[PDB]
Amino acid sequence: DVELRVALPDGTTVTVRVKKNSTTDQVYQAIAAKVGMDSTTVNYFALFEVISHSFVRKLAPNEFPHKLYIQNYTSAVPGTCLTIRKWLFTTEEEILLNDNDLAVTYFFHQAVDDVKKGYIKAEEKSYQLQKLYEQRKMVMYLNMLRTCEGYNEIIFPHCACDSRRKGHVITAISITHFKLHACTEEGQLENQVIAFEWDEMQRWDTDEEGMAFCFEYARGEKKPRWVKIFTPYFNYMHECFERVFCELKWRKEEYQEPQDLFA
Repeated sequence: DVELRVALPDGTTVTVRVKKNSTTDQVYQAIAAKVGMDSTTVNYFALFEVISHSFVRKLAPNEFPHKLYIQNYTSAVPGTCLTIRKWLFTTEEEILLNDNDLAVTYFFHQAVDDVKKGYIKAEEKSYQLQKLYEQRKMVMYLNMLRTCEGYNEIIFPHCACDSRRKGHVITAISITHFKLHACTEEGQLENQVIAFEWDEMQRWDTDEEGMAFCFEYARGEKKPRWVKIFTPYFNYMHECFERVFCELKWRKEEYQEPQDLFA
């Protein structure tokens, strides 16, 4: 048995004892039980690894959280490199949890932090959000922030792309689109953005050897094209695609027979 520490959205840390070779899902479930999640909330959060002050990476199911915890332990210092964050692209489903105290509290504290890191641009509504924040009117704060650009959008660090000769791309993933932002090889934005609709996606895959996430898209009646994004986080990006399409299909599900044409 070994100790593991994991940061929570409210800034507190939880300690759990796990088997050394526990996988992501086993560790996540142990944390969820300890913090009091139930069947109504456990599926909206996940384990992430803090990569930088501006990026966290979702652990894939075959990873071992203790291996990562101890690898970064000295670098992590007082804090840990493991953290629980929301895993949800469909903001509409988030609103339906506004009567769930644990969900609201976690969503709230993460949102406050995501505004401070510039992920969510709240400048237009800053005055009312500050008033709601100071009154700890969490639901009202979240309902307003949910209208702001960047809410529930995952931004990846800049990286090379086989479909741009010179320069990098910054990948931005939300339930509404998959976006690529042009930037320089040193991360400097170049004021150009391409948006892909999710229903334009045909196939996607990883290339472990080539360190790439790959997707095939087709706009209108044109032939499909593959794009390679040379991100170190290709497994995470792949899991974002899987999650988005999972959430889109769940939404559809929530809202002579066709199964035999012949009588």
